[PDB]
Amino acid sequence: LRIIWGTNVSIQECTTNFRNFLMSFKYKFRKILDEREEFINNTTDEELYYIKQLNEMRELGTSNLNLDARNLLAYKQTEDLYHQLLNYPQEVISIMDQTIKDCMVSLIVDNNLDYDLDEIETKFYKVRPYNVGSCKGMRELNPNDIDKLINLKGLVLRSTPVIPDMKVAFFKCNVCDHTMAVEIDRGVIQEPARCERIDCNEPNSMSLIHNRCSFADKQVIKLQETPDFVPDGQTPHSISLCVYDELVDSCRAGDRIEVTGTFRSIPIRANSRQRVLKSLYKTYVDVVHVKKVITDQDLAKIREVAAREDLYSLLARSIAPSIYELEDVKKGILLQLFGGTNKTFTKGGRYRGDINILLCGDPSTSKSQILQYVHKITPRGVYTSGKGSSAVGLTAYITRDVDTKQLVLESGALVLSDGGVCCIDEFDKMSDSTRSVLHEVMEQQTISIAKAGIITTLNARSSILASANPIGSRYNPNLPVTENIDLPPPLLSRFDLVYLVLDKVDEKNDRELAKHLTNLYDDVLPVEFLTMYISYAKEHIHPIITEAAKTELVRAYVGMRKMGKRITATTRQLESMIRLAEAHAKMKLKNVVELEDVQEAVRLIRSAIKDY
Amino acid sequence: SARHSRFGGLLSIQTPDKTRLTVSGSQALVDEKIALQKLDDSK
Amino acid sequence: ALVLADNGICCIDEFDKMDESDRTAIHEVMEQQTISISKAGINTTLNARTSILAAANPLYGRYNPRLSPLDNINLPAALLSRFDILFLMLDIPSRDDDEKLAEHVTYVHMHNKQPDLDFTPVEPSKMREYIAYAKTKRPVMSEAVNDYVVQAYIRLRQDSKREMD
DNA sequence: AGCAGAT
DNA sequence: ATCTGCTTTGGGTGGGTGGGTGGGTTGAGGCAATT
Ligand SMILES: Nc1ncnc2c1ncn2[C@@H]1O[C@H](COP(=O)(O)OP(=O)(O)OP(=O)(O)O)[C@@H](O)[C@H]1O
Ligand SMILES: [Mg+2]
Ligand SMILES: [Zn+2]
Repeated sequence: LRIIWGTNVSIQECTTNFRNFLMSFKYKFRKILDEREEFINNTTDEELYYIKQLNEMRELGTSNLNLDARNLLAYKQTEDLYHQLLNYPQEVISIMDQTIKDCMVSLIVDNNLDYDLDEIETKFYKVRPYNVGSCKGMRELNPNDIDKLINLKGLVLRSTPVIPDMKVAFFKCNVCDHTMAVEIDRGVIQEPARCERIDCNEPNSMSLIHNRCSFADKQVIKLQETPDFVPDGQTPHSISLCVYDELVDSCRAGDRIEVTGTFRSIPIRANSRQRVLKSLYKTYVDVVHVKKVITDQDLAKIREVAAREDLYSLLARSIAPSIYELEDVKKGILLQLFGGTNKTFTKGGRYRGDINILLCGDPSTSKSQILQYVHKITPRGVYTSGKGSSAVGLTAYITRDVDTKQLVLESGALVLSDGGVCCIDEFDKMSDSTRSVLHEVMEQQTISIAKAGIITTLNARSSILASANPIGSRYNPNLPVTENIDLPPPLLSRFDLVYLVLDKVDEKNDRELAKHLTNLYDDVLPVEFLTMYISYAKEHIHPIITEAAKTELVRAYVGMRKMGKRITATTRQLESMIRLAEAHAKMKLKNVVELEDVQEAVRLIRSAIKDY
Repeated sequence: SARHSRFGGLLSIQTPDKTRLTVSGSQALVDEKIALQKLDDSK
Repeated sequence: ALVLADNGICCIDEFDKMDESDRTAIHEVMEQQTISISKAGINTTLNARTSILAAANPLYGRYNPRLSPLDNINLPAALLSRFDILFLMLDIPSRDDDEKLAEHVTYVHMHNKQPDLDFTPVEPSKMREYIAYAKTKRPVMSEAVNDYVVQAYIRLRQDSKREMD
């Protein structure tokens, strides 16, 4: 008879109980348990749940079964099983795993299906319980909880590289070349004193072939508690975790996760020579479950919105609803998000499809708001402020890993914005070296670093949406834009659009703005739909120019040159106009650039040249 | 064993007479022939 | 120290002297109300909805009437604008006021107690509990008050433009 | 003092 | 089964032909680059 050590509960009864639970169970039991019986339907609740879950798992070939604890309390049989799971998690999880495998094989055996049985026999099967009681606190873990299932909510802080954990040792003889694999128990190798071969019984002739053993994946994570659990505001404590097999690399640094595991404790050796152990035991958590806290229909909805006659103003309004009366700026930013076509050229250089916009004006107006909105919308991008230590940094820089004491090349904000929008909030205050790397990016669209023995180039195909403020307390219309902005002419000449949003004091304008602001205390689109639409268009559509567009572009450029001797427009404006027309075509999901696209692009560029 | 080596499942097998022996391993937790094989091999 | 002040008022003395790093930190706090750390050793982001109470001295060490306030203040104009209320306290010699201050300080030095007797100060505990009670509350505003504040805003903007002239 | 080796 | 023998913690009562990706981390002083 098999009995768990220190208890009086049979393993056979546990196995049969859980098998009965799995083969026969319905969600209606859970619904009645939670006092939600009136919500019971007639098809899903009356159909076997875990049998369906096993069938689908077999169809998909997966093995891990996510189990909810309450369902054990829902079935009369399994109350004791639930309590035992909460008190003796290891053995209970073991019997659960074997019962899962046994029922999996029994299903095929009974249903005489054509599915291969050898493949099923080869698989290790597992269960991942979760929601096993009110989550406790890292500061409330007393010794009473050692070897017991607990729930912890905390913020990931770090995760070590995968550790190879040994399962089966491999030994080879030096006089007969006979090999046999010996399992491992609690980290001790039961290495033989002589070959198992009768013919060659030579003693103490075993060697460990390290690369022929069997290993399993292990990883150590560090966890820190949530802010709301801090009683006064002191430094949050830290607990260490251990994740094995498919939970390895299941969470990235900085994530909020809820972890279910067994609170274990292990002795620590005093030194790496003897067997003496410190009286203080070190704790950790053995995790068994972790939680983190386009379709044809989507395509059809996208076509439906695209067919709308008033699409342009709709997207413009939806970009930043809370801002008031900045239609031109919103339209320009909407064009920037989509981005113009990118050209891969043979016999010629690469031509960038990005759009760079500078939002410069008085401090009163709303400019950081628009950058925050754009960051939210952008499928890829960063937020940064020049001369800001908080920001990661605009340029790739060589550093030393404090955790591992190694040199690592870390990419800056510009490189991490590849294919996206990098919003720089404070463009005015910038280091000269930062303004050099920015020039190299906006010109060559790559960052080259040749220090610390490394010579490498990093792609930085990212748009830029910066903001600027005047030197004084307000913008002086009399002086030119260059004098007020305090930026080199070489630098503010590269932006495709420059927007002068000025807070001129007008009775009507102030009245309207105050009314809007106080009221804050034409449909609009959700941010998720907007970002998905933008990503779809940016990944699939690639508009092309046509003869009519070619005529209108040439004519508009010539007209913009003839206005002036003073040079009104330069060849830069032609590239800006073509990029803006391409972006406007992208927004309509059109594969061609019509007269309307080029005409819209000129209207925005000419207006931008206008007050700027 | 599906779980790692340090999972730590302990067993108590009952002899025909009222004495309990201790075995370690999930396979033992499930099976009895494996338990007896481990008993013999651990000598 | 800023972390301890999260969701509370921060008491910063000698604000003008402060280094550019801390100035950028507070600039971030006011705009975003967030504490961000970007280091290889650790990467932890904490929200900070905390108020700032600053004390500073003019550029030359004393206020100069000839120079306007802006020039007297070393701090960026944007930082001054972001402040909800900016108080400028000056030390003007005067026979009566000087005599009153001297009598007050000197009585405090001789007797070790407050000199005033016209009114009795309220107990600190009562004031603290009332402040907490007020923090617990939540008022509301109507449309008529909205119109009144809007009118006040246009009046203030016109006056401020005229003054800025 | 615990553990690693030669008679 | 008994007798013989080396080495710690971590630290200068082992050292710099073992080094600093094996840990002992502030304080002062010189140098290039930044100003
Ligand atoms: N539609 C709007 N027009 C003008 N000002 C606005 C509008 N909406 C909000 N604001 C004001 O702008 C503030 C947000 O803008 P923000 O303070 O970032 O200004 P900025 O010009 O980007 O920079 P700075 O920080 O130097 O003032 C809001 O707090 C509100 O006071
Ligand atoms: Mg701003
Ligand atoms: Zn052999």
